[PDB]
Amino acid sequence: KETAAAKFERQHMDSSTSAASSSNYCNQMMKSRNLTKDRCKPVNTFVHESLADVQAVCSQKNVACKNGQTNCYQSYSTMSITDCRETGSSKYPNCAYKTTQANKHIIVACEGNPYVPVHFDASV
Ligand SMILES: [Au+]
Repeated sequence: KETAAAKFERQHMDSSTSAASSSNYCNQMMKSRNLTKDRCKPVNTFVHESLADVQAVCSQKNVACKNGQTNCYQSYSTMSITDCRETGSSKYPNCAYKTTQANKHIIVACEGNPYVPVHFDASV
C-alpha cells in the first residue's frame, strides 16, 4: 500500500522542471504519474519546488480545508505550479489536458507524525 505522503509526492511534486516544461507537460505527466490509469483524473496540480519547501508549508498559514477540516496550510510565498485540466476532446483512455503555469500560494492538507502534506487542496 502506497503511503498518503508518497501518493502526494507522485500526484503533486515535480521539482525537476522550474515551470510547465511545455504545452505537452500535462499530457505526459498525468500519464507517467498514473493519474490516467482507471480514468482521466479531471484536474491536478504539480508543484515545481523542493520537497523540503513543500513539506515546510505544513508549518505555515493554517486555513480551513474545502471539506471543512482544519488541517490545511497556505504557503507564505508563491510557488511555481502547473494546473492540468482535462479538455472536452479528452476521451479515456486518451486523456487530453491543458497545461497552465502560474505562481500562486498553495494550500495543502497535512497529517501524520511526521506532519507532512497528504492532499493538494487549492492554489490562491
Ligand atoms: Au504572497
